[PDB]
Amino acid sequence: AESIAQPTPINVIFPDPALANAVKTATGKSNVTDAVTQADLDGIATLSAFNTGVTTIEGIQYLNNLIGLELKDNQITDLTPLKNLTKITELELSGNPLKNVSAIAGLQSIKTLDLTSTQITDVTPLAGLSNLQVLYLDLNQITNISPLAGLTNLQYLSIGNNQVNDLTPLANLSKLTTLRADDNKISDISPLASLPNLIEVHLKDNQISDVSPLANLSNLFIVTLT
Repeated sequence: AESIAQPTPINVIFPDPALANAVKTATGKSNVTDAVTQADLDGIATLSAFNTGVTTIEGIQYLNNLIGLELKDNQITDLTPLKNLTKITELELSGNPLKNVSAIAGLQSIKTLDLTSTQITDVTPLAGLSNLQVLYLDLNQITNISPLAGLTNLQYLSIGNNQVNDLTPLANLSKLTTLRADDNKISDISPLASLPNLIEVHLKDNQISDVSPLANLSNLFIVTLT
């Protein structure tokens, strides 16, 4: 567990004013210049700073018991302060210019991960996130899904607006109920025949000729194509 040395002002620990403002609210303090103890930081379960101009998450390392982090539509480039967090289950980083997600590979506790529009090309760091249930990878430039093959707890996978051409890595994800994959380079959907719990399959703007692998899936509410 990580710990501040003494009582420190919130805007020293969290140099980003937007994130400072969110910790001020989460700790019940009056001003970002007010002091917090490590106990105040250890009582933050969830932190939300959606669309507030956050550019750095320095200070987050002290939030030992953080469970949910909602940081959609900010301008965060460095995820290093998250590295050693051990209880985060919900991480929402949609819209941030991440470029890669190497820094999250150790976050084994993550159940829900949103990496929509993060300018990523590669999901190799996700292979160790064995507890992942909900994954959004939409609006990136991802080609290879091989690193997801061991993510056997996945129920919801969204990979729309990428450059994916092979669904073979999805063959063992037997808990999947939703696959959203509009606007990719998919032509063979044979892998989906071994996914019996599929309810919703979105496959618009792909290059699919043969829908036989869907014929035996008995829980299917909708498949979409163009």
